[PDB]
Parts: sequence; structure tokens; C-alpha cells
Amino acid sequence: EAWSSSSRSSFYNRKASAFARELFGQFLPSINYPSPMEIEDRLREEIRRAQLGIAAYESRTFSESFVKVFSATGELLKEIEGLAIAQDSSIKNGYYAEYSKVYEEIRSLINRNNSVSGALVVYRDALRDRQDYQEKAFSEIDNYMSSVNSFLEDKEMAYDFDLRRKYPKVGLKFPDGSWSPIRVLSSGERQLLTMLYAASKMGDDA
Amino acid sequence: IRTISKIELSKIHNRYNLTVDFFNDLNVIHGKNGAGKSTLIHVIANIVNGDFIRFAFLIFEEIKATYSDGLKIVIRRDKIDEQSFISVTLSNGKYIKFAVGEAMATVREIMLAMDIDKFVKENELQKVRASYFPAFRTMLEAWSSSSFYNRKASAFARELFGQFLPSINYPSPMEIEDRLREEIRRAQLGIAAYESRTFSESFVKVFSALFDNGELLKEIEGLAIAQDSSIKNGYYAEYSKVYEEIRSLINRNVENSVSGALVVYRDALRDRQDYQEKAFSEIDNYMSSVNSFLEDKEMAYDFYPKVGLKFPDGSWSPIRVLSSGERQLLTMLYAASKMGDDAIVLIDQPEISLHIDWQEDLLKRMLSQLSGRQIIVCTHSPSIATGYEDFMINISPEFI
Amino acid sequence: IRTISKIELSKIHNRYNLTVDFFNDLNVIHGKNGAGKSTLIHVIANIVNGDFIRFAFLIFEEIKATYSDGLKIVIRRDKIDEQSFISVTLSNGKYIKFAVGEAMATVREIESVKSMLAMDIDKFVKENELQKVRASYFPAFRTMLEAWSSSSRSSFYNRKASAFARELFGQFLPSINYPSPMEIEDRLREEIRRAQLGIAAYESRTFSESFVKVFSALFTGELLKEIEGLAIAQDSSIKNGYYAEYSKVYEEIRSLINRNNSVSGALVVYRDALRDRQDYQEKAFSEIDNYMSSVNSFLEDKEMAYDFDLRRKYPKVGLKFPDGSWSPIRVLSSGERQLLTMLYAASKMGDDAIVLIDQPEISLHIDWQEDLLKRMLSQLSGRQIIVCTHSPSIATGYEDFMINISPEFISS
Amino acid sequence: SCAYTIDSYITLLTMSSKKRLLVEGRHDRSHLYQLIYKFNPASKVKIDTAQDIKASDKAMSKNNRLKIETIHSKVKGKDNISFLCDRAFREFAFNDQIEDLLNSHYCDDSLYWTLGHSLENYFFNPSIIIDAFQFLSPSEYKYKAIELFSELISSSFAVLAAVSLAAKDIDKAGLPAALIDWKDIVINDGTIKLIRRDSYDIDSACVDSFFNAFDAVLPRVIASDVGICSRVVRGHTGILLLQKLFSACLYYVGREDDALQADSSANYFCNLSELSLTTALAESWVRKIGVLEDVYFPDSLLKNI
Ligand SMILES: Nc1ncnc2c1ncn2[C@@H]1O[C@H](COP(=O)(O)OP(=O)(O)OP(=O)(O)O)[C@@H](O)[C@H]1O
Ligand SMILES: Nc1ncnc2c1ncn2[C@@H]1O[C@H](COP(=O)(O)OP(=O)(O)OP(=O)(O)O)[C@@H](O)[C@H]1O
Repeated sequence: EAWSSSSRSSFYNRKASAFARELFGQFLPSINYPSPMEIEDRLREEIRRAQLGIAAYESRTFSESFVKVFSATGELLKEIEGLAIAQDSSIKNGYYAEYSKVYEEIRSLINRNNSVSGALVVYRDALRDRQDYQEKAFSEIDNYMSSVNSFLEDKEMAYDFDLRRKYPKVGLKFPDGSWSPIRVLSSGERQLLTMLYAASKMGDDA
Repeated sequence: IRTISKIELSKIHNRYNLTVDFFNDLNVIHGKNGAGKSTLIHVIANIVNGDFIRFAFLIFEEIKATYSDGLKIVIRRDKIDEQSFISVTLSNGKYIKFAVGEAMATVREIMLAMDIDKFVKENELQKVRASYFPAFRTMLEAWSSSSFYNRKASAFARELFGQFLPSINYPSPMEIEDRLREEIRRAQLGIAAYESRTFSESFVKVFSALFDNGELLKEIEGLAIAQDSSIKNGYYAEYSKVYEEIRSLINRNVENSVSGALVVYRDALRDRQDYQEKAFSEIDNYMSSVNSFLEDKEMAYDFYPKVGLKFPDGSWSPIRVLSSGERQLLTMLYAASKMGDDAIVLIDQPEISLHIDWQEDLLKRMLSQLSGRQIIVCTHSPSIATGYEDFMINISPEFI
Repeated sequence: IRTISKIELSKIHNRYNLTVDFFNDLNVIHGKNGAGKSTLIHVIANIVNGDFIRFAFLIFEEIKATYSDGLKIVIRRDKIDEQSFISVTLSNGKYIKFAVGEAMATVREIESVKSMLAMDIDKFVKENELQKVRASYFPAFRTMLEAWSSSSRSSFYNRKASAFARELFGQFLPSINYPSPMEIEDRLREEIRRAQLGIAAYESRTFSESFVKVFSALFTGELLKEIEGLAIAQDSSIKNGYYAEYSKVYEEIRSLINRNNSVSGALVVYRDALRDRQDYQEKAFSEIDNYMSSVNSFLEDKEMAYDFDLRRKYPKVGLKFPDGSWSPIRVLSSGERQLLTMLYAASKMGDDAIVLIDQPEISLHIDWQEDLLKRMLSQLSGRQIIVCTHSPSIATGYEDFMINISPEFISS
Repeated sequence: SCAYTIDSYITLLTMSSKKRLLVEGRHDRSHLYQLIYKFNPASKVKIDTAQDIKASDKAMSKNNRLKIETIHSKVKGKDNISFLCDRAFREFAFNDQIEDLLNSHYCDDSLYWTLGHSLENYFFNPSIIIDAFQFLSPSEYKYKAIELFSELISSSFAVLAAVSLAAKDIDKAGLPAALIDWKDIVINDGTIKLIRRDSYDIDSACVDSFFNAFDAVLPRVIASDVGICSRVVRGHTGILLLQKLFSACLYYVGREDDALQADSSANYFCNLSELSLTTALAESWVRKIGVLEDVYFPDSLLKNI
């Protein structure tokens, strides 16, 4: 990989396989272990697919909740407040992070003046469904990042998106807040990253 | 903004002089063979891009460039101690004189250019760039497909036609397809964010309608039918089902809150439809401009995103199967689009491989997109310049 | 001779068929964008040159070509057991058939000496006389192509340019056979040398025969004026640039007469010898002067002409300026070079071919476009010219030879 | 210049599959484009101008009508092209009263003539002139000037036609454009009387011949029908004459309030570009089509294409 980086993927490895078979004879198989750039592109594609599924599930959930809500207490508000605080303070909800204000407006609407409890429980169920679908969509990626970040000490692999740039940035995050690409990892960290992605569900069945 | 308004040429190629006065929106240069149309375009492109290091390869005496805002650049080629020196003098009085041989050495190696770009960045001479369409677009596109593309193609073309040739930076069709895919992804993510907003907004809106005191169902039916039959929707397209469920529950059961919820639902449907339309506004405008020219095919998207050509039998084909004239039509329409790069569009011979029915409408469809950019074309065809004879410029150089 | 008359296409790119009927003199082909004009020209150029191995790179079903003399070539692409095969069948029953993978392998071996398939193709086209007429192919990208060629080509030697152009525009593209201006200059020099050598042989024969007729017939005021005019016209011609002393000889002969029947015969055979030499000079330089008069009808501030100097023996061919300067033909602009090549291809000096020009309006001013086809047809070569153009200034005045192309799209 | 010849354009007609229309000038193209886009904003008709077609003949070089007639004659029977010309004073009788021998749009195998003298005669409906002048005015004394102008416009058409006929009798068509000034005009009770000013930049011979022709033609125009009279007025002449007539009525009725302001507004109106006036009249004319039955347009030509 140092020879390759000074000049590859699972499917496009002709020069690396040619160099390896030149060095070690032609019985040597093809170099099928992935590159970190391939891992980064796979992460970005999985994040985009998760976002698309989240949007579709949000549309379906809105449709189902509006169907459920028509033709029809305090603890519900406390649970909804905790859910709103959790979703507001989540990295995945960087595209929309104004749930606690929504909860406060709901509480002020209730507080200024039964059938409202059904709307409360279907709203809580919708928030729970969204939070679970976020975990359902990000289960493979969160499991992979939990496996990776269990080894890294002064950095963590993390994702960050924006409404300024629509390109979610994935790379090394320091506790001081700096962002770095994945190429700044050392040899051992890159080896751990590739071996964990090879054993991950995100990788292809092999 | 800033538009080119005057170009003066003195003893260029030691052969002729030529002063041209421009309009700020459209200029149609025409003239006889060898009149210096292409050389004028090269001088304008090199001046506007700020690539003054090209001027070491041009034999001239003095070149004056005047912009619209009054900024004036005078470029001279002086001779001292049997060495040629290029002198650039602004209207501010700041100037830079550099030797020709050093510029030639930096070209053969590819320091002085760092000083040049420091001078340019200091004086904001790269405020507006220029997109240069050469007369050899087709073979250059065929060569490059067999800004890094800009750099390599610029090097190869300067290898063939001399080093004074400006940087080729028109949008190639592969770049156009890639940028179209990027715009589709941005529109999808904006739609997702809009759904998450209107989700949380509509929850408190329905919650607001708890304590507030016919044709609505038909309008909701029309909106759900339109949204379900929309190509911009590929996922969660079952609004007809929930509409049928809603009308069934209505027919089973009258509260004003039900009507208010219908109002909220109708507003949410039409607002999502409005954001879905406004997110894909630029892409639909560009493809509507393109599909007004193509006869038996249609460039369209259908979502991973797929960008291609629909044929009337429904089959799909890539953009690479298009002809030469259709690819040139795509590039020239993308350069004048709003999603195209803001520059001064310089096209050399736009009539190449174009049927006359497209040549008559090329300038009309480029200017009707309201890009606000300045377009300067050099043409031999009267059908390009028809309907815009007020902007025709006839150049008759004074040969010495 | 043999001229093309009908091209029958079947499912080009599996979507359209085409059938075009041609004229034997001039065919101005126009159509919409993407109609299949360049594809039609490529098909004709591949068929006439006999380069059937190109047809493995086109998706089609059946291609029939009818010529004027009745010879029909039918090319059929079939798919037997997922293996695609090209079968070429002529009208006399002779046929060949090969595999597409075999053709691709042959092309790959060319990318590295004839193959077995190339030898079989050459045997098939030679024994069937499939290469009677050549085909000069002028591509649409020739302006950048000759700049590429002039930075590193001839009709017989265009291997590198054909390989580069087939790399850029696909392997169906025919070989780039159109003449370069260097080839035009070399051919002009050879024609001038051949005309001079024929003139020298004519000088020897006329000298011997005139001496015999003089000596046999040995045992007038108007005649001297006529001989004076002929000697002045002989002295004032560029073709006599190696010897230009006719007026001096005339004055010596007139002084010989003036100082003091049978001499009248010597005078009239002198007039006849001068007339015969002048007419053989016009005949031997007929094609060159006609071609240069066709070219110089377009050029404004220069004219192409030849010059002979007695010290050197290389006849100088090139551009002449009104100030007396001489420049070679490579200092022409792009449009003037296009005029030069497209007028040499329609000349009598060029090879017998079918002139295929794609987009003749490239880099031409509107004044030259109105006269290009007139000056190509005025040389009376007898060619069959097929031009694919978008310019109405090219096609003006020739609406009887205009052919519209409308392919038929088939649904599926 | 960079332009097509007659033969090249005829070949272009053979090659192009669009629906085409050929008119003389660019102003006719702009007006007809507005007319077409009103009925069909997505229409694909392309309008060419004979002004931008080079002619080898010196006489045919600047004779637009001769170019159109030549082209139409050489492609007589084509389907994709229609022609429009200006009738001028053709088919008009000057036998002591103005008589129109056609009284309808001419048609001969996609060759059409304007109903009036030229294309600008469609603008000579009084409502269009009112609307256009009201929209394009100094906005100082517009309402009273428009009211006075509306009074003058009924009888002024006879004066304008007499001026045009006097111009064509001495063949000095452009003479009233620079000879007559708005100050010479006097605003009467619906009529006007262009006094022969003693001082003129032009020579007295032309001025005297012009007034002799005007005097000899004025009773004949008076005896003619008003409706027929509004169509024989020259298109280019009439625009300027109306501009001066409005400058005169504006200064006449606005001087009492402020002579200097009225003079400035009147001179400002007289200094308005002809193109601005024609475009405003064209837009107003387009708007009045279909609203008023008295507004005409080449309906047959639009139907044909
Ligand atoms: N070194 C040179 N490089 C380029 N042009 C030169 C040079 N020396 C002289 N010239 C002349 O400068 C003129 C400019 O050529 P150019 O190609 O720009 O012409 P043009 O007016 O754009 O027309 P066209 O596209 O028909 O050639 C030509 O007449 C050419 O002969
Ligand atoms: N490899 C391919 N696969 C499918 N369709 C193709 C392929 N190559 C070309 N085509 C299509 O077939 C037609 C080929 O026409 P051709 O290349 O001759 O066009 P042209 O005459 O050069 O056109 P233009 O006037 O636009 O320059 C076009 O419709 C083109 O889109």
C-alpha cells in the first residue's frame, strides 16, 4: 500500500496484482483486500442510502400518522421531552435539530387550556419510530464505528454533514474538534480499519 | 458586473492593427478569412482569465483592454538589451515587467507565475473568468474521453496550436453529466431536509388545529395523484392509498377540526410539491432547453440516480451515443445555464456540425435563460446572427 | 466506370434502417442532426475501399450496396450461438463469412504483418475485382488532424493517422486517404517534370522533322508579323524559363532576309514549328494550369504559380505575392488549405476515386462556399462527388442534386 | 458583410423544415413576433427579413419589395413560407376622392399585402394611439392633452393623408419629416392648419412645391371617407406627424398653467425616439386585438401559417 500510495480497490487492482505476482511468482492470487478510499466511498454511499431510506420512512410515517390521528398526559410530555432532547443532541439529525422547540410549543399549546392524549401518544410513537429507524439505518455503520473507535485513542472516526455543503464529511475527529481525512492514520490504524471492514456487514459477502 | 468593453491591438504578429468596441451582453463578430477573429478571442480570454504569461508567446506592440467599470489594462511588449519584456500597467499605476525568456523557461518546465498571480490577486483581476470554446471542440472531446481534464487538454492543444492558446475550460459532456448527478443528489437531500421540517411543523400545526373554531377532498385527490405520478418521487409513493383510507373514514363518519386538518394536509401536500418543483428548477430548465432541440429522443432523469436519454420506445441510452452536433449543443447550452460556471462565454465558430434549424435558435435559447453573462461569438454563418443584427460587429483590420 | 447507386441499411444500432438513391455525378446529402449522414458516408467509404473488417465494429443486420454497373454487395451480420458472424455475399454468388471475434483478434494483431483473415479478405477482394474505384475520404475533424500530423502522412502512408483517428472516433472509421498539401506539391512537381520531359522529346522530334521538311522543300509581310507575335508570346511565357531567346533568333532571321519561293516554305514551317511547340506546351501544362486557375480564382492577395531558373534544376512550386516574394504551400491559412485539398481531389491530376467530403463548410467564408462546388464541377473530372453538408451557401444552385436523409426508427 | 444571397436563401428554404415568414424590415419582424406570441407564446415560426439578404443587382439591393417578389416568384408553390409586403399606395384611386380598389387583404400563393399603406396602418386606430400616448407621456398634463388629442384625431387624419399625398406627388417622401415642425401646427376645434412658416432650413423651392401639392390635394382628401382616409397614410410619416400633433396639443393646452413646463414636455415628446413610440403602439395594438372589433390584423396570414 505504501508502493501504491507513492505512485487500487477490490475490483480495480490490476497494477497491484501485477506487481505482487511479479515479486512473488504467478501462483499468487489477486489482491482483494480493500483500500481505505474504497472504505470511505462505501461509507458515503451507505450514509446516502440510509438518508434516503430515512426520508422515505419519514414520508410513510407522516402519512400513517395523519391517517391515525383523525376520526378519533403529563408523563407523555416528559417522555416526549426526553426524546426531543435526545434527537436534538444527535449527530445524525444535523439536517434538522429543532425538536425541543417543537416540544415546548406543544407544551405551551396544551398548557394554555382526552382526545389530545391520543395525538400525544401517536406523536411519541412517531418520534420513537424515527429514532429506531435512524438506529436501524445506521446499525451497520454504528457497529463498525464502535468497533473501530474502540482502538483509536486520540481520535475517532466520525461523520459530519451540513446544510451549507450537502456532502457529509467522514474522517478523523479529534477531541479538540479538528477534522482530518482517513489518510492521516498510521499503518496499524489502517490495518485495523481494513480488517474490521472486511469482517463487517457493510463489506461484501466473502 | 464587469464586462469587456474595448480591445485595441497594435502590430500583432508584426502585421496588423485592430480596435474593436463591444456590447456588454452579446457580440457577434464576423469577418473574412484570416481577419483575426480567433486571435481576438485568444487575447480576450487570456486577459480576462488573468493568464498574462501567455503574452510572452505573442508578437505585438501594445494591447489595451478596457472593462465596463473603468478598469484599464495596458499590455506592452518592450525590447531592451536584445531581450523582450512584457509590461502590464493598470489604471492604478501598479505595474509589472517580466522577461519573455523566463516565461518560456517556466513553460518548458511545465516562480514568475507566483509573482504574477500575487499581482493579480492583489489587484482583483480575476474577478470574472472566461469560458473559452475553441473551433476544435469535437476532436478535443474525442481525444480527452479516450479541471484536470482542462489542464491536460490545454497542454495538448497548446502543444499543437502554440502556447499562446488560452486554457480550455468549457464544460465537457462528462463533466456535465457528473454535475447533473451532483445537483440531483443535492436536490434529494434538500427534499429530505424539507420533509423533516414539514414533519415536525405539521405535527404542531395539527396540534394547533385541536382547539380552533367536498372540493377539498378533490383537491387532495389531485395533489396525491400528481405526486404519485411524479418522476421526482421514487419512494413512498402510496399517497392514493392513504387518501382512499382518509375518504373512507370520512364517509364512515362533522367537525370543523376535520376540515382544518384537511386544509393542513392539502397545504402540506402542495408545499411539498412546491419544494419538489423548486429543488429541481435548474435541472428541469436545462433539460427543457435541451429537449427543445432534440427531435427523436429526450434527455431525462429517472433515479442511484440515472441521467440519460429516453427514446419514444422507452429505451435508455448513455450520453456517449449522441452525435457531434448534439454534444456541442449540450455543451453550449450548459455554458449559458445558471448551473453553469459564471464567466464570459467565448465561442469560436458555433455553427460547427449544426443544422440551420438549430443555428437559428441557439442564441435565442442561450439568452433566454437570464444568465446575465456576456457572450462573444465569431461565426461564418448568417443564420447564427439572424435576429440579432444589432450586435453584429464587422472587423476590418489595417494590414501593414 | 463504376459509381455507387444504392445503399440499403438494416437496423443500424438496432433502431433505424436507411435507403438512399444516388446520382452518378453529384450528390449533396443533407439532413437533420444525428440523421446518419456521417454513418452513411462511413458505410460507403468502407464498402468502396473493400475494408469489410470495419463492419465488425457496427451493430447492424444487413447492408446491401448497389453500384451503377449492377454489382451488388450484401453484408449480413448474424448471431449464431451467441457468437456473432459477418457474412459478405456478392451478386455473382461469391461470398465470404467470418466471426466478429476473429475480426477483433485480427484488429488486435494489427495493433501489435497480415493475419490469415486479412490475407483471406485481400484474396476475396482481389479475385472478385472489388477495388476498381478508390474512395478519398475527407473527415469532419481534418482541421485538427492535419495540425496533429504536422506536429510529429500521405494517401498511401496514413497508418499512424488512421490509427489515431480510429482510436478517437471508433474502429468503424475508414482509413484517412485524403491528400495532404505535401502530397499535392509532390504530385505537382512530378507532373511538371513529366510535362517538361515530354516537351523535350517533342523538341527533338520536331527539330529532326522540321530539318527534313526544310531540306526537302528547299529543292510574306504578314508572315513576318505573325512570326514576330508568336516569338514574343513564346518569350513571354513562364514555361520558357529555361530558354527565352526566340525574339533574338527572329530578328536575326529577319535581318538575314532583309539583307538580300523556297525560303517562303522555311518561313511557314518556322511559323508552324512555333505554333506546334506552343500548343504542345499548352497541352502538356493543361491540367496544371487549369487546376492553378481554379485555385487562384479564390485566393485574394496571392496566387499559386510555378517558376523555373536556369541555375538550379528544381522547379519551384508555391505561392507568389504581388511584391515578388515566394512562399511554400504550408504558409496558407486553414481555409485556403481546405480549398487546396478539396480542389485537388476533384482535379484530373488526382486518382480515380469517389470523393467523400464531410462538412465542406468548415473554416470557409461565405464567399468561398458559394463557389466551391462550381469550381469542383468545372474541372470536368467525371467523378461522383458525395458531400454531407449543413450549409445552404454550399448547396445553392444544385437543388436537383440534393438528397434528403430521413431514417426510419423502428420500435421494439 | 456576412449575409445570404437570394439563391442561398432559396436553398435554405428547401433545407429547413420550419414554418417561415418573410417581411421587409426588422421592425416588422418585432411587431409580428409580438402578434404571434400573443396567440401562441410557444409558436415556432421563424421570421426572416429581406433587409438582411444581399442582392447582386444594385437596384434590387435596396428594393425590399422587389426582393420579396423575386423570391416568391422563384419558389411559388412551397408550403412552409408565407410572404407579407406593404401595399403602399397601390390599388388606390385619387380621382378627386380617395378610393380603395381592394378594400381587403391581398392573397396570391402565400403572398400578402397589408390592409393599409404599410404595417403601421394597423396602429392608426384612435384607441391604440390614446392608450400608447397616455402610457408614454411626461405625466404633467396628460389627461387634458389626451382629451384634446382625442378631439383632434377625428379630423387630423384628413390632414395627415393630405400631407402624405403631397409628399408622394413631389416624390419627396421624407420631406414632411424634417420640414413640418410641431410649432407650425395650430390646434383648432378638432382640426389643424399647418401655417406656411416664413423661415425654414430647407430651400424655398421644395417648401413652395410641397405647399402647392398640399393645397391641391387637401379638398380631395376632405371629400373622402374617414375610414378609407386612415389607411392611406404612410406608416413612417404618420408616426412622426402624430408625435408632432401631440406635442402641439400638449403645449397648446398646457401652456396656461406653465408655459415653460408645457414647452419642455412638448419638446420632450417631440424628442421621444420613433422606436419607442412604435413599440408602445405595437404593444397597445396587440392588446386591443380581440377586445375591439375595429382593430385589424392579418388574420388570413396567421391562419395560413
Ligand atoms: N504566428 C501566427 N500565428 C497566428 N496567426 C498568424 C501568425 N502570423 C500571421 N498570422 C495571421 O494572423 C491572422 C489571424 O488568423 P486567424 O486564424 O485568427 O484568423 P480568423 O480571422 O480567426 O479566421 P479563420 O478562423 O478563418 O482563420 C491570419 O491571417 C494569419 O495568417
Ligand atoms: N454507438 C452507438 N450506439 C447507438 N446509437 C448510436 C451510436 N453511434 C451513433 N448513434 C446514433 O446514431 C446516429 C448516428 O448518426 P451520425 O453519427 O451519422 O450523425 P451525423 O450525421 O454526424 O449528425 P450531426 O448532423 O448531428 O453531426 C445518431 O442518432 C446517434 O445518436
